[PDB]
Amino acid sequence: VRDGYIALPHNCAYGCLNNEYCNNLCTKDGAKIGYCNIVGKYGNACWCIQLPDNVPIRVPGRCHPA
Amino acid sequence: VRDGYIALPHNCAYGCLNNEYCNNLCTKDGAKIGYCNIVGKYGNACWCIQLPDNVPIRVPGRCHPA
Repeated sequence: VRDGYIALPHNCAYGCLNNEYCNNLCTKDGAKIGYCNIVGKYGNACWCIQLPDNVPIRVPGRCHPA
Repeated sequence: VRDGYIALPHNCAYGCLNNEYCNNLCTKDGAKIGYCNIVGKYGNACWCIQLPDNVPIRVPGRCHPA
C-alpha cells in the first residue's frame, strides 16, 4: 500500500473542496481514508492513505487528460 | 492516540500552507504524520494522525484568541 494523490488518467489530480469527497473517493478505491490536501493541484487535491499499490497516483510531471 | 487538528489555545487550529510544516509540528509532538488539509472557507490547517492523548486537539466550538 502507499499514500498519494490518487490520479485521473493520466497523471492528473482530483481537485477538491471537501474532505468528505476525498474520503469517499479514496475509500472506494481501496484506501483507508482520504483528505482534501493542499496543492497537489493548484488549490487542494485528494490525498489517499494506504491505497492499494495498483492504483495510480500523481508523480511530478504534466497532467495528460485522457 | 487519535487523529485531529492539533490545537493552540484556546481551541484554535494551526493554519498552514505546506504539508512539511504540519508534518514537522505533528511528529515533534508524537504523532505518526501530519498534513495540511482543508478546514473551511479558504483556509487549511494541520491535521495529525495518531496524536498522543497528552496533546490537545480541536473540539467543536470557536477559537478563542490567545
